[PDB]
Amino acid sequence: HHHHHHMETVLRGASMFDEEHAFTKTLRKFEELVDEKYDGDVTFDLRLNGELGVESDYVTFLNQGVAIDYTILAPSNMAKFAPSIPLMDMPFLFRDLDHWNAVLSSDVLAPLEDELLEKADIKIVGYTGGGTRNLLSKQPVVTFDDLKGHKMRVMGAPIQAQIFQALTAAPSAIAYNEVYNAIQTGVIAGFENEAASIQNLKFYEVAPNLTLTRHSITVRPIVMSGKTFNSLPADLQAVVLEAGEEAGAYGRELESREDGVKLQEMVDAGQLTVSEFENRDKMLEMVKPVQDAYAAEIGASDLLEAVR
Ligand SMILES: O=C(O)[C@H]1O[C@H](O)[C@@H](O)[C@@H](O)[C@H]1O
Repeated sequence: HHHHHHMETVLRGASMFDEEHAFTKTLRKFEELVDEKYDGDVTFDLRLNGELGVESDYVTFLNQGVAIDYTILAPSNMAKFAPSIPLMDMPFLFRDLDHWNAVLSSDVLAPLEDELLEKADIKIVGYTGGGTRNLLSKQPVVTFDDLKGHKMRVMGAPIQAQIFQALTAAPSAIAYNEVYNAIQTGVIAGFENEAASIQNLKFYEVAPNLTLTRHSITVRPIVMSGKTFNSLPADLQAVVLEAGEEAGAYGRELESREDGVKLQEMVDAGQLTVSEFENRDKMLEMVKPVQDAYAAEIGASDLLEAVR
């Protein structure tokens, strides 16, 4: 029972997925690297398979500085606590993987890290991600006529609903752990997600039709509560940042390399039908005003212009 006050230091982690998903692998890598680097003793207890909830639960736990110490979070699942952070990977921000890489390789997102720590008391310790989010639906959704009034789940950050509303869909902010049933019972027609999570959680079972809208390339901060991070001894803080950086690099090389491979696995297995979206590039035009407006609202117009 008895731990070190800031025998061992115990850091609790959470993942929504099993051991086969890139996020869980990234968190394992993080734990491995802290152990390698820290001339000291630390114990990690990673709770998998969504045993501790989903990201909307995790972010409140980290803000409170209890329950869990570290995890990975989507920017658009953190909007309640830091309204600017969804800019980090909002839909249609990145042109392609090269663009996305040029961002994560810089320190250009620093202002958003700073806001998250100041407003939400959550410390970014590295970046994973690299999945490409596409529409996944019960029936094919392949034209703007199909998309008009298309009922779909979005994450809760305002920008997600605003983007898909601009594309003429009917977005709904439904909990991630309720999506499968909401589709299966016809409440919504689909959602949007990247290959690795679709495969790992078997969302193809209810939504077999994937449309290549390629509307987000994920940026997924590895996060520790500010309360825990700031409590750690100074040498361990520095190790956590180095470990986090390297683990993020590992995770995003991994997920980005596997994304197309996993789409093909699901096609080959007869689990997904993959379709292009007709006149997809018209989406870029339609989405600009919403993007510009959001950046202006949060006072990040200069930061957005840079990224583009
Ligand atoms: O849509 C979600 O809430 C989740 O989708 C995937 O599992 C991940 O990208 C996760 O971070 C979150 O975005």
